[PDB]
Amino acid sequence: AIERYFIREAVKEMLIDEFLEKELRRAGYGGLDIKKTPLGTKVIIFAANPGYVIGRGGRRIRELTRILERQFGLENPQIDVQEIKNPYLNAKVQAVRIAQALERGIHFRRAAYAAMRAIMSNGARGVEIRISGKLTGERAKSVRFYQGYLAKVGNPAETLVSKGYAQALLKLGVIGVKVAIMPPDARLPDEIEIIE
Amino acid sequence: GKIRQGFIKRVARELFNKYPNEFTRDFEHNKKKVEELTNVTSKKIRNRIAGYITKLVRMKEEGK
Amino acid sequence: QKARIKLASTNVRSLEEVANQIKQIAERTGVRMSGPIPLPTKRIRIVTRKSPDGEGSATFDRWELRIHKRLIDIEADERAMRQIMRIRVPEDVTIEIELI
Amino acid sequence: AKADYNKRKPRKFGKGARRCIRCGQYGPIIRIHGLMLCRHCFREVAPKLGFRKYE
RNA sequence: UUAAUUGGAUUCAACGCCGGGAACCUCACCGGGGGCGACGGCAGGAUGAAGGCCAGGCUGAAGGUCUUGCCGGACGCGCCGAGAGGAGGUGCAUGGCCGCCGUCAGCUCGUACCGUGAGGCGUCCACUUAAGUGUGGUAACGAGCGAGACCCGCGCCCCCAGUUGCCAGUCCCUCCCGCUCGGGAGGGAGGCACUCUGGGGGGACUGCCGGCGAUAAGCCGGAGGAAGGGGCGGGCGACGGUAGGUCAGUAUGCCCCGAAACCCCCGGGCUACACGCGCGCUACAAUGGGCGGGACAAUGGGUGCCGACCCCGAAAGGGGGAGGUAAUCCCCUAAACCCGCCCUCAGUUCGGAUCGCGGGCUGCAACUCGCCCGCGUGAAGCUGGAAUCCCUAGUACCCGCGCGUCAUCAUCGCGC
RNA sequence: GUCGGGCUCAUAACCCGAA
Ligand SMILES: [Mg+2]
Ligand SMILES: [Mg+2]
Ligand SMILES: [Mg+2]
Ligand SMILES: [Mg+2]
Ligand SMILES: [Mg+2]
Ligand SMILES: [Mg+2]
Ligand SMILES: [Mg+2]
Ligand SMILES: [Mg+2]
Ligand SMILES: [Mg+2]
Ligand SMILES: [Mg+2]
Ligand SMILES: [Mg+2]
Ligand SMILES: [Mg+2]
Ligand SMILES: [Mg+2]
Ligand SMILES: [Mg+2]
Ligand SMILES: [Mg+2]
Ligand SMILES: [Mg+2]
Ligand SMILES: [Mg+2]
Ligand SMILES: [Mg+2]
Ligand SMILES: [Mg+2]
Ligand SMILES: [Mg+2]
Ligand SMILES: [Mg+2]
Ligand SMILES: [Mg+2]
Ligand SMILES: [Mg+2]
Ligand SMILES: [Mg+2]
Ligand SMILES: [Zn+2]
Repeated sequence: AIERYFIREAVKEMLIDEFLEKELRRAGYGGLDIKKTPLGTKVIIFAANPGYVIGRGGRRIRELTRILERQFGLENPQIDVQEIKNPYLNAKVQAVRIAQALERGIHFRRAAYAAMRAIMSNGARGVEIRISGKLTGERAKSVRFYQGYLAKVGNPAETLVSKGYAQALLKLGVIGVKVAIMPPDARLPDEIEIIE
Repeated sequence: GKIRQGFIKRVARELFNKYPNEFTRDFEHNKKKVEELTNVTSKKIRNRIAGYITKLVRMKEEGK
Repeated sequence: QKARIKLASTNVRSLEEVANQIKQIAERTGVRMSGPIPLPTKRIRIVTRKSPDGEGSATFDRWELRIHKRLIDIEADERAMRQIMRIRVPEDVTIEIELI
Repeated sequence: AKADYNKRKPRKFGKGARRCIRCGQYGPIIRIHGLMLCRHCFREVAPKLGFRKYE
């Protein structure tokens, strides 16, 4: 029946998104979108360095089209590569960037403060970052960085805040990175104004 | 406990001062006035604000 | 000589938009169109245990997916059928047209 | 033929005929409406599929 | 106890928990049998490496090995590195998730001020609140996260909409009754009234009245009202701690195995049984048991499927098969309850454990170790010591039903 | 005195049943 049709579409998109998440980690992957046309399927991919996805004049778009058509269930795909709309308001991108900075060898506090500075300058109401794992020794710990306005409990926190998570694999083990960001156009229920 | 909320009181005090000759001791009239003079979107919040404005009008008119 | 149009979506606004556009097309021409009939909403509820292990008090999540539906009847006239056949619904909407 | 002794028998029923499409686990598989996902995996991807916790 | 009876969890917060209802699989345990080393290089190899077979032995069964002799053409585990894979160790090396403290009212910040300093102040006092919820006073004045606001559903009213849902009034046709003045039942035309479905809107604000408190914050009692004082039921759990649980869901460091601790196949085991314990089911009967007759649901689910309707059979079941990708067809004419008759306080016409014989279904397989039906058989139990659990209204008690798991199997979980 | 169960985070004391 009809319910089975909607579930099949959702699962395939989730599998494709996860495969692209891991595959395009160096390109600053920032989501995808799929549109259905009478000739086939238009697949739009978002990234920071589209040259990496293109991969030195093709030889990689062909591979990805073959993967999409064979392994996954798209018929006659066509991949376009675009640019991220508001990268500093996307928690997932920032979590991946902080994780890569940690993998390079920067100290965790400096990386966290740099990311917060960029996010706040780019027009966000608030940001919260948490970093957990074996930071400075064999006994694990968690550290939290914060500034601005950020709702945490209730329906507004669910529908307004952008959330992201990433793992950073260092020589001693993994380090978890969590990011939350609230946009400039977010308005809480208790913020009323008088119509002048 | 029916303790009035802070932001309701703040906005009702702001509305009352700006238009002293706009709110009466009628709940329906004040409800329509709150509807026209703000961007409040919740029906519950509008009613709370209108009720507090009614109490303010009768408290100041009585002279406290 | 009548066509039956079936619509379904997870979003109420888009569904409403498509139905209103078809209604405007049926208004723009001399043709009777039975109003969009709302069929009962399909609900998919799944209940799961929250913990990965089996220690501690048992607690549960109740996840829900809602699929809304509409039904529209119109008389198959080509001057009116061309306008409706060229409409593009958003990708999150299923549309099916049949002739009865 | 030696590779014959590595190969699995293709069952059609039992716990061995169903694996999670995300992590490969046997066992607690949610079969509702054609999903094939473990209880563990369904919890963390349910929002991406469009499910919500209304109550 | 055993060849093995695989492992985790032990006060609340372990013990129908790990969605753990395991015949194979699952599987990690036990007995036995086979297979696997990308890439670098050593002996080697067309005078053919590695790999593959008709027949018959060994064998539980096997070109696995062997015998009998055929095949094919290029890499090379007889060797050293190296690697794949690992439900192997470590939750006291970690990430993520979850339980508890606790939906408790807490945790903090900027500047000022106090103390040599650790620190203090705000965050204290009175009254008030479900609430660090508020109103006044104050070396504090202000602010953030949590509370509340917010989101989903239930109960009343209006507008729009009329199919696959509804049938009151109206017209025709057919058949019944007390023979038709009157009363019923189908079918068709027709309609959207009513029920219902689902988009939008209204409605409740301590707003009105009288008291207490201060004339503040609020509290107590009345009207009107579908609804009255978070209206009712849910989702959402702050800074942290608990070396709480989980590497046996997935991710991951180190250590190990690496011709076996990796990968497959067959048969066993997780279902053992002097005994201690948790949570339940069925009873100990009349506030009942049996036999015939009569009533009224809701949630959900269906193409690897739900199956009306006809035929066959005493039953379980068997042979055909309309419609259904579903407001259309099906699961689907619930039980507790009501009427009449037998039994009359008894280990019984209470109870139905245990066992014999026979008939079925699913499955590759029913002994170990599955579920159903007919006849027979007829254990303990006659109300429960010391202790101890749940629940404040459509709640508790009592009664059945749907879905998950699922080829078959529900004394369970989640819902009606 | 023996054995078993209660109570306690647990042991002793204490309570109950039995041979
Ligand atoms: Mg709240
Ligand atoms: Mg055990
Ligand atoms: Mg079983
Ligand atoms: Mg087994
Ligand atoms: Mg721990
Ligand atoms: Mg505390
Ligand atoms: Mg000083
Ligand atoms: Mg203090
Ligand atoms: Mg405090
Ligand atoms: Mg003090
Ligand atoms: Mg507060
Ligand atoms: Mg409430
Ligand atoms: Mg521990
Ligand atoms: Mg413990
Ligand atoms: Mg067991
Ligand atoms: Mg009997
Ligand atoms: Mg009867
Ligand atoms: Mg007897
Ligand atoms: Mg027999
Ligand atoms: Mg048997
Ligand atoms: Mg006796
Ligand atoms: Mg008796
Ligand atoms: Mg169970
Ligand atoms: Mg003792
Ligand atoms: Zn899984």
